[PDB]
Amino acid sequence: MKELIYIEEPSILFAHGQKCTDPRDGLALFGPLNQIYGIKSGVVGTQKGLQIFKSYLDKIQKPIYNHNNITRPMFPGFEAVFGCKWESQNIVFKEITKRTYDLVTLFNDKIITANKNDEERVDVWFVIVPE
Amino acid sequence: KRTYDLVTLFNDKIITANKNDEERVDVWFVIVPE
Amino acid sequence: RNKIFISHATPEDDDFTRWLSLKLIGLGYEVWCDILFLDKGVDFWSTIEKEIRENTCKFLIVSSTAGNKREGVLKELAVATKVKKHLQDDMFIIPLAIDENLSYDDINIEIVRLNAIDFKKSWAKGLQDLLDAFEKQNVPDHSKSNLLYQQIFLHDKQAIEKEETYDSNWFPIISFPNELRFHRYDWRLPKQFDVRTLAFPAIRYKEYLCTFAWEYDFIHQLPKTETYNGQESIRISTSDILSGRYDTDFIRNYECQRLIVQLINKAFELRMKDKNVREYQMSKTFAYWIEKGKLEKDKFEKIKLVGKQKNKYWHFGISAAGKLYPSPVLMVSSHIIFTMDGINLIKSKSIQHSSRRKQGKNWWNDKWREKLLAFIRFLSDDQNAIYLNVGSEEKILISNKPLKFFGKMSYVTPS
Amino acid sequence: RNKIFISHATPEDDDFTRWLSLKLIGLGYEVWCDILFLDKGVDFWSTIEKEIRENTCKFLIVSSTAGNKREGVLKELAVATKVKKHLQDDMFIIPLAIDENLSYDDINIEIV
Amino acid sequence: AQFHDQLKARLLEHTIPTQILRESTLAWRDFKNTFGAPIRDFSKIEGHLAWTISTAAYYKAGGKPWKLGGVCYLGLVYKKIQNACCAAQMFLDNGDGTVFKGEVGPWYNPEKGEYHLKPKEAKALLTQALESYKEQNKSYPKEVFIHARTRFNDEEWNAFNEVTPKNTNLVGVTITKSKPLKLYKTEGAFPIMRGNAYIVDEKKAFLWTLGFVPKLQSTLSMEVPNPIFIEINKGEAEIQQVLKDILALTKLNYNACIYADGEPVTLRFANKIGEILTASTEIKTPPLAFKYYI
Amino acid sequence: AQFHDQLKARLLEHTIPTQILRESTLAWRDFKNTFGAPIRDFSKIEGHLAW
DNA sequence: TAATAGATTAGAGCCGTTTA
RNA sequence: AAACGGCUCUAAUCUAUUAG
Ligand SMILES: [Mg+2]
Repeated sequence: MKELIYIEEPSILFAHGQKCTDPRDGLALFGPLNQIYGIKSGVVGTQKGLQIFKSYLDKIQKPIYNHNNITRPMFPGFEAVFGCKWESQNIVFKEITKRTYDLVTLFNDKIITANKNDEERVDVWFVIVPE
Repeated sequence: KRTYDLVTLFNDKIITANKNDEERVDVWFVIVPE
Repeated sequence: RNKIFISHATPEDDDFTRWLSLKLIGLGYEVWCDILFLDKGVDFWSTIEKEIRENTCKFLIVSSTAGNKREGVLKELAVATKVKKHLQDDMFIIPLAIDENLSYDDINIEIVRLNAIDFKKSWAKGLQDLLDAFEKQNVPDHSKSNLLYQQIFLHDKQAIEKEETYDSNWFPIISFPNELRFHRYDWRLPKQFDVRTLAFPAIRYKEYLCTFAWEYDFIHQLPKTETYNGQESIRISTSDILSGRYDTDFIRNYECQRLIVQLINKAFELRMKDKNVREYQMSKTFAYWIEKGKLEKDKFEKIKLVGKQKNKYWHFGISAAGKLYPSPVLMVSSHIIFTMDGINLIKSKSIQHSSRRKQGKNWWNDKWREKLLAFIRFLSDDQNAIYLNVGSEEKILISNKPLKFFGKMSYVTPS
Repeated sequence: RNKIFISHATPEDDDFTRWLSLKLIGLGYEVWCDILFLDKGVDFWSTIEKEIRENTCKFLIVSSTAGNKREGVLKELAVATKVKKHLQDDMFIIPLAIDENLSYDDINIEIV
Repeated sequence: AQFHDQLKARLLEHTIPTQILRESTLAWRDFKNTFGAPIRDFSKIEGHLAWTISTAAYYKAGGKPWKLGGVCYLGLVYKKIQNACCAAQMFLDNGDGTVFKGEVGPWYNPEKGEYHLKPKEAKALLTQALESYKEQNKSYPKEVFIHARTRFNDEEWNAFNEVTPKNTNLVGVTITKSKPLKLYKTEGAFPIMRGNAYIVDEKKAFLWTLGFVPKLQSTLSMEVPNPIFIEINKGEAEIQQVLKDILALTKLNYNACIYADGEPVTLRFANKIGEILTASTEIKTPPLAFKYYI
Repeated sequence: AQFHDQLKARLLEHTIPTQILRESTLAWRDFKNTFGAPIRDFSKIEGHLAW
């Protein structure tokens, strides 16, 4: 019989210097290390894509349950866990109305003009691709 | 040249921080010494 | 009287106080953290008096090194001592020690007798201890709060120090033929003949025939090999190859164990065609699986191997690959092979992959291990071994019991 | 650190503690008694702790029947145990059995 | 097939943290299979889906969701195009933070199937990593924890050991998945629990980076978990320390919000940024920070 | 002479909103003409300055 | 150049969502 | 491409050997 040695699971820092194992619990308990003040989301997609992103963002803002919460923890809502504003009413939306290259170029030019021309500041561009 | 090098120092600091650093910066306040 | 009071050092102990305050509020307990519940305007000292005396159930003082010398917390603690005397309730004050820079021998006398709840380096397990205490003293929604309650306790679940035994995948090779023979079939063996088609395992290496069989075994399919001088064949003991002690300009060590490895693989392939089991060509190797209806109620030794799923049939199959790095072992691999009705294999491999995933949706460690062991035992000829015909007088002996492992740390299986 | 401390029951056991204290100053030793030196209009417990763990060579515990169960004596003796651990001084804690009523068993397990 | 990675590569020149979201992901209930349940069944993991999306958004917005508790773990991956080696590095700074930048500028080995670095390319890779460590922590690392999915040849290890500075014991780790060791549990119906390490040699071992979890009361991997082979084929180091550091690296998966992954995150992020880099034309001085890639 | 112009020009390709703040502006009180009042007298305009 | 093997390695797809 | 895994398929390379 061969000995299976044990490697203890390491713990990862969180807010206030506390340590936990699962991110899904350390975040819900204490929250992330550094503070950003909010996320100005930019969305590059169709109108239906913008509506779907807005609806899911509003759903995110409120707590959402798993089917089995013991194995996979709940989500207490974005503001509860990160303490940061990511509201759906602060969206910078860029409507879109070798095929791989052209499909890339559409979103690429939209994002480049947005980040260059437009004045509204966006921290992360949520490219809501269609299906 | 001296203006070029002095600009380049703050410059490449800014690009190195915008490219490499994880933390986001909304606006970079170059505190130019006197 | 149903309310929890949390006195703390205001200037430099806010963060923990707020975290604990909202955590307790989310747990259903009523809290009176000052920086979160003290109304603006009101006489703060008189209101603190009213809360401590009239409706406070328990007093939680933080034992940070900044505290225990702060005037405000000291005054609230003195009033808490008075209410402890009045109520005659044990452990009305429940100190919390969050700071690690003070020792238990530096705590102020008012709470030195009482045992501080440990918060030094783990606020969540400290909160679990505090909530255990609250349950013990019966301190004063029905679906949402239980999740947070269980999360506090489950955040620190670990491995219990228990011994566990494991059935692994490797099967040890208990015994093997002692000699590997390179026969000199320079002209007897046809040069365009396929060595894999030999009834016995061999390879055409360096215009020799490397095999574990006798030189006269390859006669029915290779008649011209007959009347071969035994002196021409060069023989190397298998033990020297396995131990790595044998190394010659003739054959290198690594080549020699590679050769015996492929010999074992070929022996497996040529053996299972006899063992009443059909084959399925996977991308890298062959998987051997038994057809439906060939087993009594489709089970071997109380473990089923072929069954019905969504109008089609699934069969448990195995693939073998011998390796010798740690020791001479045979690694097995488990698969599900899918058929229309247990007799006809599915040609399309996308359907095969989808059906394999579907059958593996609900199969788990007990099922996988029991089915692998049952299949290996079914292939076995005798009680504790499987015979591979590497020679008319020499056989490869594969153990029936896989390499058992054991471990000092394990878990309690959820029910 | 050069001082002698006497802990006791406050309402009942005053005569012996006062007598022992006054004899001790008469001999020259410094004393701190809660009914003699604890000044009016101070934080009595805070000063008690400061005297226990700042200026105290010895800590004497009068062991009357009521004094042993007394909460103030219990807290004072607890921090006396802590400071005894800290200073490493041997026999820093000195009990004084003054009553023939309570027996050896009756004394609380700390000072037995 | 090449939409996401090409888009990230095109956006790479002008640093723009972008997160690609499939329309079927956010609203999976609307789109079905036209004969029953939706094509993507997210009902059981909807909270997990929100966890991952929120964590990725907070990461790309410049936030640090979780850290890790003088060694530079440099995990490099080879990509088939000529072969391109792309690396991700991680270490701890003076201020206790986990510097988790990339090591980008994929070094090109012209040989078709040789997943090894030429002496010049290996020299450049290691000197870039050491210069990044020197500028970040103001001193050279004590021990660089180079690791990869491939075994290092003699020549690239000699290049690494000749480019390294003094007092820097450099160790290479080969981490391979899909190694057939399906170790089961005989008594219970629940698999081997995550964290078990099988020391099969003083330099080679099986690490169970994934398995059953006491805390989650379930298994990170469906079926029976597959251990990952950790081989210290090059360099001198203890096997137990290597396994502990691999499990430590198994926690920095910022692209997801999951307990742990089957492989060290450094390798996975290096592979992702390499796919991004090789998706489109070359980029000079690429951003080298995962918010722009994952 | 052309520090600010060159710096703002070289940041144009990689779009980065940058603000050049002279030390003599933010903390004008410290720098003094070596014989009297500070070289830039912002006392009357501090709020406006901040504005 | 082709073939026969083992050992490594890389690529893509495809399905399930981790037994309560 | 929220993501991680299990599997499936394909291809390539490095050895050694045989036929070109
Ligand atoms: Mg990502």
